[PDB]
Amino acid sequence: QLFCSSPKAALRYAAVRTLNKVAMKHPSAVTACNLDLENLVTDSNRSIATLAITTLLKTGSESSIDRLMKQISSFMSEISDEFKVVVVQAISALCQKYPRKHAVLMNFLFTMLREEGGFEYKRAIVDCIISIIEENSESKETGLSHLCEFIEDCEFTVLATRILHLLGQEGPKTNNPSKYIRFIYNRVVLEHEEVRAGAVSALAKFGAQNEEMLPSILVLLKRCVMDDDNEVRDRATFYLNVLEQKQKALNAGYILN
Amino acid sequence: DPVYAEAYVHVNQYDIVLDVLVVNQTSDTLQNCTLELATLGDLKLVEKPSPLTLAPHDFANIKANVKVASTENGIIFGNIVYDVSGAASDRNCVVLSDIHIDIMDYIQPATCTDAEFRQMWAEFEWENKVTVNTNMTDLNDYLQHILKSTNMKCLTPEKALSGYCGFMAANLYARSIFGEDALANVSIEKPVHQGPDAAVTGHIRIRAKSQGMALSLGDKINLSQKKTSL
Amino acid sequence: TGVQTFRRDHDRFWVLAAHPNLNLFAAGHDGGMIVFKLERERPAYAVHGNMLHYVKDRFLRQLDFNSSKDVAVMQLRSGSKFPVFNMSYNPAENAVLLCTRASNLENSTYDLYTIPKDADSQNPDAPEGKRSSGLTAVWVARNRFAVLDRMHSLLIKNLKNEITKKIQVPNCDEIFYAGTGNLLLRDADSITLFDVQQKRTLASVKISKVKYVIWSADMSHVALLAKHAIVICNRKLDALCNIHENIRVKSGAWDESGVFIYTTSNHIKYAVTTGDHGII
Amino acid sequence: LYTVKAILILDNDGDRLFAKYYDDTYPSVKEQKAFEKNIFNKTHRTDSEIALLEGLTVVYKSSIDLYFYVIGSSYENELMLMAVLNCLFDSLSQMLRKNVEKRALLENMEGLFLAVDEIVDGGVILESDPQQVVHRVAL
Repeated sequence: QLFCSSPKAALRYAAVRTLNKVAMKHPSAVTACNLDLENLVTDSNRSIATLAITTLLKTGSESSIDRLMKQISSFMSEISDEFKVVVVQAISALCQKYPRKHAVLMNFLFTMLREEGGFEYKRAIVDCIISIIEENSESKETGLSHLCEFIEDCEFTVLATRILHLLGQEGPKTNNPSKYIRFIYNRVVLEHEEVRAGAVSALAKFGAQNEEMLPSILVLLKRCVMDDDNEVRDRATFYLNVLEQKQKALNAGYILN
Repeated sequence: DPVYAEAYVHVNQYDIVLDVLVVNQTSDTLQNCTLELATLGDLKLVEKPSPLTLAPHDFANIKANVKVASTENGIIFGNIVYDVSGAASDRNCVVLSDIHIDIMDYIQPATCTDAEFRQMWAEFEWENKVTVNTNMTDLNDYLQHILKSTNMKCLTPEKALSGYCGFMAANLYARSIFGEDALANVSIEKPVHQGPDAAVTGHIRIRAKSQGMALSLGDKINLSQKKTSL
Repeated sequence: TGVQTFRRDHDRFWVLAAHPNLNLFAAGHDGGMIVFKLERERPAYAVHGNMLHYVKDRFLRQLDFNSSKDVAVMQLRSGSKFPVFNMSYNPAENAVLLCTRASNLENSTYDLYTIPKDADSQNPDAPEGKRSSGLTAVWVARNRFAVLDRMHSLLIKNLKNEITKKIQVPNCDEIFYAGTGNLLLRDADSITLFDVQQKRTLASVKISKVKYVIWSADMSHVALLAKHAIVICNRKLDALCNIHENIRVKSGAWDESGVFIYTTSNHIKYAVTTGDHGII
Repeated sequence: LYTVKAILILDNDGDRLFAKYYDDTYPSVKEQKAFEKNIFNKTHRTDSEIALLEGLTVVYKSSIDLYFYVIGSSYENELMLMAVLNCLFDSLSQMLRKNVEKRALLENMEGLFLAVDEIVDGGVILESDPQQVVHRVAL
């Protein structure tokens, strides 16, 4: 291991990923730190960069060291053998070991993710979001809180599409209504007939279910918030008109499915 | 010292004017030191009552007009060192840097077409935000208070309802005395029994060209936001 | 003797200096230079008739009254001088209790001194002079229990008297190992009230300190210090008003319980009385 | 082992002046270029100690004038694999008395060609050392 441990066989990287599998046994694990530390340290050799992500991963890590690394990464990731790709792979692994779970990490990560950024996070996001859903994460209030905020000022319409769709289903099973509303309004706030539109669509699963306060008000709201701009007008009118057209209880049932 | 000089600033209409009491409760028009002029920011200090006696047991009003539209000095937030000198019946004096020079006031409200606005909102110097969350009031009275305090604009309502909740995001715009336009969208919960608002957890998104003033503005407003022991 | 070597670059220098103002201290080099500033940010006190006692953050005495430009109070009640862990009035217009050799040790010395005449260590014979060993001595709430450290950890000190030097291991209760607080706050973020042993809280109130609680002279001031901010209470938590300023340096004063003096430039002001506010 | 997807000697203008898809199952001269593009553009004369693309081994090299590509699968160890790649530079160098150049390339292709078939033939590397060759060849 040691012998290889500097690109004798730049081969060594692959192995840790699976070929020579690692998920350890407890004292055994402690022993592993040094080797990973060499790669982690070296930061070079395409073969090295990859190695850093697998070794570290497989063996796992303490919180603390991560911290040091976050800075290291800050420079590193952009190109440092074209770190970004290895990293996205690494990242895909990150989303998996913590896909909205160790949410504190998820958030730390989140802050960092957005932050270290470039832009290249977005790609990652496609995975990350997916991970969070896989868990069906429960520190959403927070998780969501970070997402919501950051995304707002972390942009990209495209992300929104995906997330929207998901969110679209979820609504009042996870409550926190005022906040969630609070968000929702914001999401719409943005221009784009299109951006605006999603908040209403997500809402249908939601509305229908209602939450810790919603049905009365649910009825009140569509009224309170209303829009022209023709086809944007139309969207308000139509949803309404559609609304207009079925007993809203029935309405909800057919449409939702 | 007998000579006690007390002074504060009065800014009376553009003009930041210096109230000075030099009271020379001195035992004589004690000799006085020295003072120096300077370019300032979009202001320049510009007057000194000439004499340098510290007339006995005597009280005096020393006025400094400042010139309020010129003298660029880019020492932001002011806080620039200033001198009153020890140069005559005086061994020392006060050298001071100012503090007390803040924004909330400066900017005036200013206005926009909403579509264009949105487009713009996004478009602007994104780079600053601060959060609203926490107070002592509803954002009716609270909002009004803040508004008046900064002398700045919220551009437009949609009736959705700043009342039943609202679940309203308020867009604010202002233009200042040396002309920066600053844009906000703050999106906010809003007071109402067991519905929502006695905090916010609304985010104040601040755009002003330099982040440094801009964020600082978000702060400044943050100071503004509430009402407590300065 | 060579204490220690300190390394921080510059393999090339020719000057060192300590101020003859003594303000600051600095070291000069080829590659460049550094200035460092000293403070025992915030530092200990005692009151005796119409006189203030200080223990320097930086700077010597200034332990009451003045005469020309600035005067560090040099008296037989040496305040800002010694190697302080803690200083507390042992009320008398004639007594103080003082820990010296400060710091972390197993334990330090405290030599408690008489205002009539302090000493290197005052008399163990005298009970306004006593010294013994002990690391720190600290106030705690519901006012007569005290903490003494006389092990490098939690001794409780409790006496009716505040000419007090009492030793009490009972109330051993770590879960916070020897550190700093003064109505108990190993950054409790609360002032927590107790007796002389207990393994069950009487109670804690959530409020906070400069890491000192200010008593109106002796040991009963509901006027509170907070590190930045200070709060005015009457005795115990009654938040009367709460002070804040934002200069991370100075002070404001109470005459007794909550008499609010504030300093205001070249003007010195009473923040408030009866329904009044004034520049004296 | 019927393992060469192609071995290409590419210019570093993304051009290819040699390609043999020893083995192939994807096509298009275009797609070949495209495929080429993503990776080449990306590696851009830069190479890596190792590179894996597609779970597949990419051993590629650069010269001082030319870019060497071999595509294979990460499913067959570097050391050998490289050895062939090594063999490619070296013999050409010695024999010719000169290694690859753009110039060299331009004057005549053939020798490369001659060599290539000998060394490798499809997805099976028949050989990877010069000497045998050196005697064997006499052109």
